[PDB]
Amino acid sequence: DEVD
Amino acid sequence: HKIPVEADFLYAYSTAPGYYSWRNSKDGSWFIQSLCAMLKQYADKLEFMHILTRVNRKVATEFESFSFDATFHAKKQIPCIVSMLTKELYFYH
Amino acid sequence: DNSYKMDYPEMGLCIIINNKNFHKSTGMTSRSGTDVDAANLRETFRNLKYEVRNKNDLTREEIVELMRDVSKEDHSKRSSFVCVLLSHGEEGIIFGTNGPVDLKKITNFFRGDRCRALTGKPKLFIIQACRGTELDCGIET
Ligand SMILES: [Cl-]
Repeated sequence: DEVD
Repeated sequence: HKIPVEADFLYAYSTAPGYYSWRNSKDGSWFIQSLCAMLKQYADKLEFMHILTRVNRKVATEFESFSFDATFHAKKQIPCIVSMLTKELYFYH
Repeated sequence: DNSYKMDYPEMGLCIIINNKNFHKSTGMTSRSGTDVDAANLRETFRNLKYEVRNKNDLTREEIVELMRDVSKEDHSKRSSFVCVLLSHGEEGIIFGTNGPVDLKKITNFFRGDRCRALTGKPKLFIIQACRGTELDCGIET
């Protein structure tokens, strides 16, 4: 999970 | 006689105004995962806004972030349907 | 007459812009997992009978030229138009590999004004990109  | 130049556009945003959007490096982004699943299951059954509403529910309920960084952990996302459409949209027939 | 006419000879174009790798000079990270999205979208819209075109790692100049060229195609036999944007972004903005593009600039190419072949036809923009830096903490049910 990563913001992008 | 005339229609607005901004009519008949639909903007299917992955996230609410002002917010980050979440991507998973293995599964893909939460929004696109859910969009494709719901199109797969319902494009022969539901009008597009109702498909996109199922996408909203899927993203809102089935996803929550997992991060070693407390700032980014346990966060949520809601997509944002922006419709200037003037008619219902069905993919079939 | 409450639904869009979707029985033209073709459903229409689905343009997928998949920006994964950005120029080092921008300082933007690679978007791991976006290829999964791009392939998922390609298959999904293929099954809906869209003419899918997958584009990878486009500069801001290439995005604008692509949108300009596509808006100038003959859409007379096409029911609709779909554009999917997968990139970094902020509110109102999506990033080419070397800099930003205003979303308004992209969509204006298709305004009922500037793309007569799509007047009255649904123009769908699907945008996987940040709209800011806020985080949603959620609430218990
Ligand atoms: Cl990837």
